[PDB]
Amino acid sequence: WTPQRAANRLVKVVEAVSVAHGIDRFPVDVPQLALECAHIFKWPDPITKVQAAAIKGFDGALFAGESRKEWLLLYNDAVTSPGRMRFTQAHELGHYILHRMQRESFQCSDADMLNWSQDERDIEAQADLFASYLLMPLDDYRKQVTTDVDMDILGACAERYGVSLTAAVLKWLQYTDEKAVLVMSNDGFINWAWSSEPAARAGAFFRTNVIPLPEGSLAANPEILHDRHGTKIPATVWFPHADPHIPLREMKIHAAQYDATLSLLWLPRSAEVWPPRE
Ligand SMILES: [Zn+2]
Repeated sequence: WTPQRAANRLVKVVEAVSVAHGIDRFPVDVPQLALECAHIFKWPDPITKVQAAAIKGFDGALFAGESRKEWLLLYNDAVTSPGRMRFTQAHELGHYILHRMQRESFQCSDADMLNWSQDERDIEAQADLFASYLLMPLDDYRKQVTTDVDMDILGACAERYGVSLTAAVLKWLQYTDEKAVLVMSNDGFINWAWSSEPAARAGAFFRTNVIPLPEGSLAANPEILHDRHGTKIPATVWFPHADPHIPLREMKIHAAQYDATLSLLWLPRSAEVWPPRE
């Protein structure tokens, strides 16, 4: 099984069960799927318990029982949010479907839940991709982002799918044809960055080292608490090799669910920011 094929099957289950009950599909009820997952995939070793706990040091876990005949899905419910809990549950369900023959257990941190990538050998990234496909099926998500993008629109996605704002933005970056970069920072320093595919192709990405924010950015000003629609500034503030007249829109919002600052940078479709070829 792959993240996309496994999620596709479970999205069909969600659709069918929601219709049968006469209820909304979203947000997805992950515990219900987890308890049915062995039946849905025709396996003998089910998840038999999905349990909230106050967990220190990680956010979710999947533990094989004695003789690997049943599995326990534990998720943190302390100092978190419903959207983080739902994503953690889906992430652990991803390990159950995709990875459980590799290990006796999985214990997964908030960082694991933010590490979305397309590297198929990174099991944390693969569980994140699974969770993104299950919780935010693209057919439906695309209908939520049409004529404009801003933190209000992406916040509405987060509410609709029952995920964090960060997860809703990452989903958009996963598929958009726009050139955009999300930067998560704390106390003036960049901790994570993620680029849309067009941005990455154009050189607009940051490898993460703890690196200060640009001194002229909206992000770096503690006084600016939020800018949900995005102020137009020179692209060179963030991407020094951009041509000097290229603008960028910089959005800013406090990520309550992660207690950090999110900066969403939106570049023109034509922008290229690679350095000169020496
Ligand atoms: Zn994990």
